[PDB]
Amino acid sequence: KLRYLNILKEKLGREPTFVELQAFSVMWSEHCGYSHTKKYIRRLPKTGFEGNAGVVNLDDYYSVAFKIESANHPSAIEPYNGAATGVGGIIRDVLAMGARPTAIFDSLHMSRIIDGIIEGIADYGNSIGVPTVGGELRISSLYAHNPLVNVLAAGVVRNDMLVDSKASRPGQVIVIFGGATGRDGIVGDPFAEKMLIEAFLEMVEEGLVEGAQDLGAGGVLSATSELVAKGNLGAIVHLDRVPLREPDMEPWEILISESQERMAVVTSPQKASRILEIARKHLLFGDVVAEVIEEPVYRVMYRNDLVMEVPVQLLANAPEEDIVEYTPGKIPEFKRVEFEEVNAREVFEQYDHMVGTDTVVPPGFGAAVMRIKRDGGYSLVTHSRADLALQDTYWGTLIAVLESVRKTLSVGAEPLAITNCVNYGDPDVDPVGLSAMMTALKNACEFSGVPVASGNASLYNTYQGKPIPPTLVVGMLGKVNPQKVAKPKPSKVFAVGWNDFELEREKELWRAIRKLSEEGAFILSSSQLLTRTHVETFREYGLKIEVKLPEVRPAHQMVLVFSERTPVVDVPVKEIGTLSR
Ligand SMILES: Nc1ncnc2c1ncn2[C@@H]1O[C@H](COP(=O)(O)OP(=O)(O)O)[C@@H](O)[C@H]1O
Ligand SMILES: [Mg+2]
Ligand SMILES: [Mg+2]
Ligand SMILES: [Mg+2]
Repeated sequence: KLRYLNILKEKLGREPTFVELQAFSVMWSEHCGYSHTKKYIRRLPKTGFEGNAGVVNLDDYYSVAFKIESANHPSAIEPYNGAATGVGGIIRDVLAMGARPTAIFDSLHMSRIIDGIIEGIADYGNSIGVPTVGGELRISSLYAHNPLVNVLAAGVVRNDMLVDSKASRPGQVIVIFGGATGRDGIVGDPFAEKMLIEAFLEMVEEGLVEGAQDLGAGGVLSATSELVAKGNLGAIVHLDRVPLREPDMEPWEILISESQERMAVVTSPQKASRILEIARKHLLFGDVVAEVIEEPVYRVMYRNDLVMEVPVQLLANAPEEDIVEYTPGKIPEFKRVEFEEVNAREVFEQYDHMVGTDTVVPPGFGAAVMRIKRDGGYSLVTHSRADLALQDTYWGTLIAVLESVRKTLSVGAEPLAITNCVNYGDPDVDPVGLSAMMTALKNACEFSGVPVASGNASLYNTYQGKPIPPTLVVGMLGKVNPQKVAKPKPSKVFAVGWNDFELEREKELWRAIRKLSEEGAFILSSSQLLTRTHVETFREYGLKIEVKLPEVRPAHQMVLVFSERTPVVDVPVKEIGTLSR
C-alpha cells in the first residue's frame, strides 16, 4: 500500500484529502482491489455472465446464480457475527443478480468445532428462509488462530430476468435501500435481509431493476463507483439522501459506512417512485441516492458541499501487482497429513444446521442435489484439499478440482461451472505459493473442461508470521435430472479405481463413474472412501453398511459403488461388502 499511496499521490498529483484517503484505503485494499490476483484471475477460463456472482444457464430457460465468499478475518475476531454476516453478504451478491436464494453451502476450516461459526450460519440461514443444503467441515490446528469460513450461496433466476451489476446509460439513477446506514465499520439481522430479498425480487418482476449491486465492503462508495465504472460512466452521489440510522454522521462516514442488509438498484428515474414504495412497504429505508452521468468522474456531494471528486476509473482500478509464472514440478506423493476426523452430528442438530432438509438425496453423501422442477435440477459440491496442498501447493489444488468433478459425477450431474475461494497466506512474502495455486486451478479447469464462473479471495491469512495451509476451496455446479438421481438401497459394495493417483487415467475414472451412475448405481467419492456421516446417513434409510475398505493414501483414484450386479468397467473393480436392512 505504501507503494500504493505514492501511486495515488502520483495520479492525483497532490496529497489526498482526508476523504479520498479513506475512500481509497478501502477500494484499493486487497479485499476490494485484488491487486495480487487480478492478473492470475483474468487467466482463468470463464463462463456464463459473472457480475456479483456467476450465472450459469441450466436449461435455456432457467439459470443458477452462485458465488462462494469468505469471512475469515471477521470470523476470527467474532465467530457468531462473523459467520452470520458472511452468510448475509454472499446471499446479497446472489440476490443482486436477480436470483432468489435457494441454498447455502458450508465450508468451514477450524482447529475445532467452533459452535459460534456453525450457529451464526444456521441461525441466519434459517431466519431468511434459505436452507443450508450442504457443507464441508475440515478440522486442523493449522487453522488454529485463522478459522476459514467459506460460505457459498446459490439461487434460481429466469434467463429473461437476469439483472446486471452495472450502469448502462447516462441518466439512470441509483437507489439505496434496505437497512439504515449507521457508523458500522468505522450486528446484521436476517429479518431485514428477508424483507430485502422479498422486496428486491418484487421490484425485479415489475422490470424496475436495470442494474444492481449489493452493499458490502465500501458501503455506498463501492456499489456506486463500481456500478458506473463497470459501464464507463460517472456518478453524482448525494450523501444527504442516504437514510441514516444515526443522523449525526459526517459525509465520509455515510459514504464509507458498511451497514448490513442494504442494496443498490440502478433504474430509470421514472421507476424510482415505485422502488421506494415497494421498499417502504417492506419496512425498508430507500431513496434516490446517486445519478449516473457521462463524464467519467465520481463526484460525491453532500447537500451543496463537494465532499470529493475523482476519476471513477482511478477508484475502480487498483494498482496491479505483477504475476509469477509457476512451472509445475513432477507430482510428489503425499503422506498422511491428518485432519482430526471430528464428528459433529448432534452439534449440527443442536444448532439446527440440518444441512440438507430439502434435497433429492441427503447431502451427507457429498454432492447436494436441488430440483427446479420434476425433471430439472442442479448439483452443488464444495471440496478442498489443504492436507495435500500443504505438502505441495500446485498438485494439491489441481487435485481438489479433479476430486470435485468426481463428486459431481457420482450423483449423475454434468459439471457446468466452478466458483472458488482463494484462502492464502501472505502473497508478498511468498508469491510463489499463490501462483502455484492459481496455476493449479488454471490448469485443472483447462484439463476438466470446467470453467470458472465466479470466485473470491482472502489473502494475508497469517498468525504471527505463519501462513495458513494453501487452501483453495472448490465450489462446483452440476446439472442433473432429479428423477435419474440414484437413491441408496440394499446392494453389494465395490471399490472402483486405483489406490493411487495418475493424472492421465483421471478421465478413465470419470468415464467409469458415468457409465455406472447412468446404469442407476449409487456412488461415493471421498478421500477416505467411507466416513462417519456416510455410515450414519445410511441408517436414515434403515441401511447397515458392512465393508472391508482397501487402503488408499492419501490421494487415490477410487470410489465406492453400490449396485445389485458387479460393475463392468474398464478400471479395477473389487467387491468388498454389503448395505442391507
Ligand atoms: N478466485 C476467483 N475466481 C474467479 N473469479 C474471481 C475470483 N476472485 C475474484 N473473482 C471475481 O472478481 C470480481 C470481483 O470480486 P469481488 O470483489 O468479490 O466482487 P463482490 O464484491 O460481488 O464479491 C468478481 O467477478 C469476482 O467473481
Ligand atoms: Mg466488489
Ligand atoms: Mg459486490
Ligand atoms: Mg461481495
